[PDB]
Amino acid sequence: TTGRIVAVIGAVVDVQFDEGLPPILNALEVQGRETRLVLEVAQHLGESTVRTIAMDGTEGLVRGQKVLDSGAPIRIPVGPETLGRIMNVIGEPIDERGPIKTKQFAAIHAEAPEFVEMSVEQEILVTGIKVVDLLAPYAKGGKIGLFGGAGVGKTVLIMELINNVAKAHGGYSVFAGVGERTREGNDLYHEMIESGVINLKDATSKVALVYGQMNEPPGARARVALTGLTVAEYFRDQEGQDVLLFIDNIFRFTQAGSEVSALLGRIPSAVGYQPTLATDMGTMQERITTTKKGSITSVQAIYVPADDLTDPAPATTFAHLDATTVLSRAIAELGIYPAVDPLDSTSRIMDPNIVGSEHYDVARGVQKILQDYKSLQDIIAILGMDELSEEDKLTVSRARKIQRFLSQPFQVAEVFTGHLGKLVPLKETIKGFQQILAGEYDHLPEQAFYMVGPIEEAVAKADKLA
Amino acid sequence: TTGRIVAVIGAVVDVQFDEGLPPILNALEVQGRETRLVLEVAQHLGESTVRTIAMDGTEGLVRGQKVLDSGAPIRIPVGPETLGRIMNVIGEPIDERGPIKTKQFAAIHAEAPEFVEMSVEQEILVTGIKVVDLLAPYAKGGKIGLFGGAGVGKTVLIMELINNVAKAHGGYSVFAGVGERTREGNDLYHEMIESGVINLKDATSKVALVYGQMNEPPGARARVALTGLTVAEYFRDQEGQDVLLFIDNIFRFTQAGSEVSALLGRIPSAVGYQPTLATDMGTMQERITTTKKGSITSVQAIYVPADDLTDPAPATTFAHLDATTVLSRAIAELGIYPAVDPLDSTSRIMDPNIVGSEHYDVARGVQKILQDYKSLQDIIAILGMDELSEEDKLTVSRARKIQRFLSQPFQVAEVFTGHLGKLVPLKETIKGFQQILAGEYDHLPEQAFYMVGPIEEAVAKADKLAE
Amino acid sequence: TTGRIVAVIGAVVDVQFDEGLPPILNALEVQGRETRLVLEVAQHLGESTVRTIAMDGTEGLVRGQKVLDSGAPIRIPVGPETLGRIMNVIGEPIDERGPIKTKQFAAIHAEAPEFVEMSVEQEILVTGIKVVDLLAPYAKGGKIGLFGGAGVGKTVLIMELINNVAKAHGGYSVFAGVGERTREGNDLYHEMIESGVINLKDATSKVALVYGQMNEPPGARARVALTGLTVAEYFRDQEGQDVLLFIDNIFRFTQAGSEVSALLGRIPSAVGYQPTLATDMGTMQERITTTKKGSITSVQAIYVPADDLTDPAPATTFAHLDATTVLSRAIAELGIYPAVDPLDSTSRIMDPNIVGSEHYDVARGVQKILQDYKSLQDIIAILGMDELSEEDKLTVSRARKIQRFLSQPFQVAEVFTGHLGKLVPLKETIKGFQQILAGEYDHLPEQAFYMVGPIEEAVAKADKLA
Amino acid sequence: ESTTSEQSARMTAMDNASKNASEMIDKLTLTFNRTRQAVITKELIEIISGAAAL
Amino acid sequence: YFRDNGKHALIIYDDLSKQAVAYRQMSLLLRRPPGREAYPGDVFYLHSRLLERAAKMNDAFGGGSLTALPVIETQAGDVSAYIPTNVISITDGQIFLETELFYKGIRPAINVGLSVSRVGSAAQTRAM
Amino acid sequence: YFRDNGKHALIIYDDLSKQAVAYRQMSLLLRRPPGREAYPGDVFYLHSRLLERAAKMNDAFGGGSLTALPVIETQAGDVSAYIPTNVISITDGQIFLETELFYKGIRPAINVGLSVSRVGSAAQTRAM
Amino acid sequence: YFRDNGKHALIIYDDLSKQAVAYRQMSLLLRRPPGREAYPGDVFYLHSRLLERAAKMNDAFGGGSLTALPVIETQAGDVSAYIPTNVISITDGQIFLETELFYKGIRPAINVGLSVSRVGSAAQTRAM
Ligand SMILES: Nc1ncnc2c1ncn2[C@@H]1O[C@H](COP(=O)(O)OP(=O)(O)O)[C@@H](O)[C@H]1O
Ligand SMILES: Nc1ncnc2c1ncn2[C@@H]1O[C@H](COP(=O)(O)OP(=O)(O)O)[C@@H](O)[C@H]1O
Ligand SMILES: *N(C(=O)NC1CCCCC1)C1CCCCC1
Ligand SMILES: [Mg+2]
Ligand SMILES: [Mg+2]
Repeated sequence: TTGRIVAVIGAVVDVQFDEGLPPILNALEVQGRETRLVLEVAQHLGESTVRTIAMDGTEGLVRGQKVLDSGAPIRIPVGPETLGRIMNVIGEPIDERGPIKTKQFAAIHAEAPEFVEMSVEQEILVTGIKVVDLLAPYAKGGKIGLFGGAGVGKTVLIMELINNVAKAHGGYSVFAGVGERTREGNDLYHEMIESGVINLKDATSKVALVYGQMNEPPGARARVALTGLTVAEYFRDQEGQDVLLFIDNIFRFTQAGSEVSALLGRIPSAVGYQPTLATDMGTMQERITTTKKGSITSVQAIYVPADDLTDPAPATTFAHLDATTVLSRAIAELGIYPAVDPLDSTSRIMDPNIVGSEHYDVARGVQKILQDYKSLQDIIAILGMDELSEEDKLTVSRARKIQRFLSQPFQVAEVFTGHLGKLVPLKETIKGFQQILAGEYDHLPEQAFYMVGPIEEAVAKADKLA
Repeated sequence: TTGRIVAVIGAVVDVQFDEGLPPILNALEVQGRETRLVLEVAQHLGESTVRTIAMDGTEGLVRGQKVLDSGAPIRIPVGPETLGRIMNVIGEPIDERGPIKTKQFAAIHAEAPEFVEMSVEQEILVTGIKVVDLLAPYAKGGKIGLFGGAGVGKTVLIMELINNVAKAHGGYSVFAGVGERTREGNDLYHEMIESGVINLKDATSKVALVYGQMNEPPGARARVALTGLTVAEYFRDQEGQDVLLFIDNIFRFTQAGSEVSALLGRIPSAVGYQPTLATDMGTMQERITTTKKGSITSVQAIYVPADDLTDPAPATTFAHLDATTVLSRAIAELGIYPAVDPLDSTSRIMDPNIVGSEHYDVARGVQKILQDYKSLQDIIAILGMDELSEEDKLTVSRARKIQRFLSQPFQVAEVFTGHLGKLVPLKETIKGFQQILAGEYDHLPEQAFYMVGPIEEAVAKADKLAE
Repeated sequence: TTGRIVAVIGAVVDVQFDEGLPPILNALEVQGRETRLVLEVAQHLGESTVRTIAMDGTEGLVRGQKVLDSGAPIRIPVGPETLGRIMNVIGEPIDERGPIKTKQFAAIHAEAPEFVEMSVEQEILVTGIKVVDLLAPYAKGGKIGLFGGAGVGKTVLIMELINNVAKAHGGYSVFAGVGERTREGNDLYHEMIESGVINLKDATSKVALVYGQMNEPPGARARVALTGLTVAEYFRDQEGQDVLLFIDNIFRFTQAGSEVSALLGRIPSAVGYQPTLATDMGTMQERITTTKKGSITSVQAIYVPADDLTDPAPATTFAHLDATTVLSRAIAELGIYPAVDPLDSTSRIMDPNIVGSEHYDVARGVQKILQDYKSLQDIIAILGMDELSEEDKLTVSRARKIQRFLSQPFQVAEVFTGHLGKLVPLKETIKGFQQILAGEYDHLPEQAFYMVGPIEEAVAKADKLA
Repeated sequence: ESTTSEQSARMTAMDNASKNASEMIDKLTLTFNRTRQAVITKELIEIISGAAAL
Repeated sequence: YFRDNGKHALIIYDDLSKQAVAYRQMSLLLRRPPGREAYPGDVFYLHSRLLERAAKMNDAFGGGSLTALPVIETQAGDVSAYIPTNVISITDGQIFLETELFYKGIRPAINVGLSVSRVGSAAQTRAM
Repeated sequence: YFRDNGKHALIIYDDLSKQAVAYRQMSLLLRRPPGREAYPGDVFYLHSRLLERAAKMNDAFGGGSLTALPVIETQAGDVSAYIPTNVISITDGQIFLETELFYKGIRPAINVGLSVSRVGSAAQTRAM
Repeated sequence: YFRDNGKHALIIYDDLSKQAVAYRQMSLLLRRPPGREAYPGDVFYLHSRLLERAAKMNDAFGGGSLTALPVIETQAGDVSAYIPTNVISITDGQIFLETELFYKGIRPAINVGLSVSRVGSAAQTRAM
């Protein structure tokens, strides 16, 4: 049956139904619109009225306008037909290539996998990036989070990871743009066509795209991630295989929710966030996961407001990750990329029984000397290095060489750095760091270690230093 | 009069009265309950409805449940019959020993003694604790407050003081457990039976116990302090004889009040507290006092939220005291116990005309060498010590020694220090600190001064340290 | 028409009218009172009730009490008969000298001059004050921030600027004391009378005073600047003059506004200021400019909360200032009066395109030599003066002479010094220093340039005896 | 030779130390004001939230 | 009474910090809008009308006077807190006390560097 | 159940920081006016109430017991904040861990000065 | 209009800091929940939807473009504040101006170390 609009404020719209009230989460269709305008039921206000969240602009709506109950939550296309295509929050094609002719649709809302469906197999996923492989290794089918303040390198990193893992992946991938740059979506789309991971002439595409960028209204941005992960859920189960899910940037989910919460009547929580921050994130994140039926290896870029990691958004996200890569502004300003903080990045896989005692001991060793150097930096800030004991001068020296050896040229940044990108094998990474720790290069100049691949390149560079 | 509950939100209950409307502060008895449930009238909302705070849990209550007005504020047993007994907020025995057969009862809400009832006499009360007796000595019949963030030593200090002052004490003592640890109450209770301070067989008990701990809902924690001081008032007035009153921890009275403030319909004041913090506190604190009729020596532990003494609760408490003992985490963290901050503890009697200029000057000398080191610390931590003069660094070493001679092995603390408790006479304290200031020990090592009693033990420890 | 009081809550009063409501900003006259009580309309609550802010105490008001709508915003006397008189927010004389018999009255609220009414020109408002004119010139229609509280010769600087602008421009002045301390208001009054800028006998007074004493409610303290602004607009628009408007102190203007905002129940902004911080400041400051007819130049004493220049108050004020005058103890303790800091004080119009290439080059020269002198302080202190290079030794002599030539005796202070004040014409100032920098006076003693007018007066003072 | 090297190195070392200090001073001060402003704002939003909920 | 009848009085307000707290209590409970530190927008006005009543009268008014010594309690030396800020700007000068000075031996613990009297020199005898 | 039937049980609440965030959510959605840091004005009572339930019973009561190890997550190593001091003010001690020690090789990363036990050697064998 | 008709336009927003304070004013008066620095949760969106309209159209759409030069004002060089960080993450790069370079004569006062423009670098003349 039909209902009518009784109120409109931004993305929040109230609708009265004289007969048959639509349950929470149902999708409603507004009548008299040139393009599909969906309203998602958020709550039953009483007096046969419901409060909803619009998935697109509400300009032009009039009190009295007719609204239809679709009889279910937002449903989108899923299956092999999504590959090589670009869709929006509500499953519509936005690549101008015609209808997505799937045999299956799915609701973007659903209960998270049950406890009995969780998997406990732990296996490393070697990225070829030194800092990550050594200190806080990623895991096949695990959850990876990339934290970073403004312009510190989150996107470059996720792109390098797509370049290093997604390409050499047998299965399918899903990329979800959430509240980020549209032209970044245009670059990505054209880059994937160039490389063939997307094909507009055959059925060989390997990636499915979902976008709801920073040009979209709050409701859309608050739901695009659900849409993206819904496409990935299909590949996970309805094919029993390995899926990669990339998301830039999941923070935008929480920010968008913060915008409507201000209009849903909620009393604000800390820093003006919605009181439901943690549970909103919880019912969403718990779906982004590997189950006994299939695996999802997820990589989520996470923005950090004002560079404050104690901001509720980021601080609540840590609990959802299997590996955390925290980018640092102070590191990036030192020229060290990727700007990964080696002491604030962790992995649930850094365990001797998983990666081996050699790998385990070399990581603890690096972090130990970095922390000792850190504890000194305070005394160095005023007086400097010249005032240190002949011994502390030594930890300083090796530490500084280690900080630079963690740095590395990316293939995906070649276009602007002018340096060939590098991919170092895990065995080569452990060794290099062992040698520095053992002192085998105390006679090599720092600069020799900055922005190279394997250890051999450091020595070679130390030679070109004549 | 009979009422009917019309609303229940946590500890706050609204009752409706068809006829007589009970005045603010009256006690209402809820009907239909396994155990006595009292409601205290806080406000008259209008339309014959009053707002109340419950003195025990509200689970089980139903809208329409009958409530009776007792026709008066909460009244409890007072008198010699409370000695050796344990009561709760509403004067019921909680020691499983039966009825408190008192001949009189008394309201827990009372007007404070008038200005013409005050006493100005002030005499030293030696505790045997070096830092206190030296820097901010307590006074007989005076108000003493022990400030401290979480876990810095408030309770251990109050237990030590009870041990050193209340055992000898010939009058009566009252201990109020206010929103603290139930385990601590069972501890204290058996402690006192052992010391015979409490006697379950004869009638020689010298202490009355009142408890309302952190297991209780806010209404009970907001009034138990009143209950305890009400007991103390009777001893002061209806007997005159000297009274000791210990409260752990009176902050909990203020926190209780804030737990229900918004439910009571108030706009929050700064830092989330009730707008009535100061006046609430004043009408209670002004009752804890010595008067011309009799003396009360009060010792109150005072919680400091987030370790910030500028917090409104602790900050509004300084004005009601005669002697402040401020405890610090920065000091406790160093192994220094009691963790007293020598540069933030004070006493109204620290005056040469009251304690003698020898006592005054040494105390004052200790404070100066310490403030001077403190001001120095960060500088030498950067430029090193070598830039100091031989005298400038001679103060650095004595300062550290003095800081160590302020620490002390508490008798009550044996289970923590692994050391035999110690009690130092006032004269010995002054002497010892005087000698270090004079340089008479510049050749002994620092650690000799750490955790000892009298200055002789420092010398002896130094010998034990040599070889 | 006449309304009735329906509510009294401190300095906020709600008034109800049965007929036509008074527009926001209209002045209401409360009936049945010993002294005149004015109410400025703030909002239209609905139900024919307005919410007003009070210009005086509200004790004694009764619900039902009659209020008249004057039909307009607060109106005060404007015209020549305001000079030498002291007035309050509502234009009443508070000097006990009787009525302010003007031919006209003017509303204190007004729109700023329109775009087409603006003057696309940028002219310097010569002050006759050497430090200022040369190094950090005042711009006609611009805003000057006066830093340095008491003890640094502020009051005398104010009086002399008054005097000088009257001589060299025929323009009058207006002193707006926002949050004036009564004690200091009484003293400023007598110092002006004693200095002559005020005359109780003839109509030669050069300044109109307006006070908003600290003991008045927030609304009056918030509107006084407007009052004094309105008196000055009279001289610009009706007499085509170049007026001087002093606002002491602009921070208390912001605090009053903050207090008024607090009382109307408006949610506070960052650091607790009113949400309207920038528009409150804007609707006022913009009235101060150069129109086709004349100009209002404003010197504003600025208090900086917690010495933090980034605090919202000073930060908002800086968006309107065209130059600053920094008065310091350090300079006062060197005997250089006025105690203006020659490197801390600045002006936006210190540009060749505006004050000309000659003025600019001379200025820049003085700044550099003062900088170079400050840089030599080290090498001279520990080492010796008899070691600087001939170039350096000379830059020390020219610099010291320069810093003395920035000194200047004021007329206003002829009663205390016994020495005649000086009004130095711009071209004379530009040239005087040009000659010192040129080195045309390297054969004279420093003390020859200390406390004099034109350069000639330096050469003369030198001849003295020897 | 030694005292010449020593006095020129102490001079240099103390030039740096002093310049680092000042820089540290400038930064802590700016950190202080940011913090000062956020505490007030933070404490005020907290009061408003409580008041509005009533 | 003294001020207006040709005599001199000295009034001490110890302290205005506690007066402002009581006024705040009443404003919050009357439900007037809360501002910085939950004080009402008229708390400044509260102290300003009180301290302006201190004054030095002329001869025609009897020459009497009334001098005021308001007291403010700061927290952790924050003179930029709200109430302190208000009373510092109202007054003609201030005597700042410090804890560090006090325990160092400087008592009275007055900071001669910051303390001020805008009246200064005009209020002291030739000798001084 | 164990505690009262002559047995001993050990409980771990991992963690109470997140339980307090959920309490705050539920409480705010019930329209109970927020308190300090947006938490219900009674967050302390939320946890004090719960932890008091861990106890040692006397023989007359079966002599059983319940031991509790609650967990609190700090932000930037700030044990001194509000939530953390609340819970510390309830428990019979705390074990404080810092990231600096954890990385230097001190594992378990316990900070000795800041941790405590309120039972002391009474919980140790004579040997220990 | 130009962007969609095969032509090219340049737009300067001088400045967005002030636009954001104006919007904050509108939001607070509307009683919307203030967050960091008291800005509404939707200040990011205020600028994102705006600058997203600066774009380069392909030939199938006329080949026109709209280039945007948003201006942001910082306080004491704090480029990690809320607004500045918002805009950094909207735009395609930044030209940083520094007081010290300026107050030293280097004009324009561009910090060549921080400033970036990746997409512009690819669209630069071969000669340059
Ligand atoms: N791995 C990297 N190598 C070199 N420069 C990098 C790297 N990562 C980031 N950058 C620099 O930082 C800029 C911002 O990176 P980006 O990923 O777009 O920021 P964000 O974290 O906002 O997503 C890049 O344009 C580049 O100049
Ligand atoms: N004087 C002391 N000597 C040794 N340890 C002490 C002393 N005071 C406190 N402690 C240690 O610190 C713990 C916390 O002290 P407590 O008095 O319970 O703190 P609170 O101030 O929180 O009431 C004690 O259980 C003990 O472990
Ligand atoms: N214990 C204490 O005061 N009781 C005993 C101590 C030994 C002598 C008899 C009394 C303290 C209680 C609080 C915690 C620390 C121990
Ligand atoms: Mg990015
Ligand atoms: Mg305790």
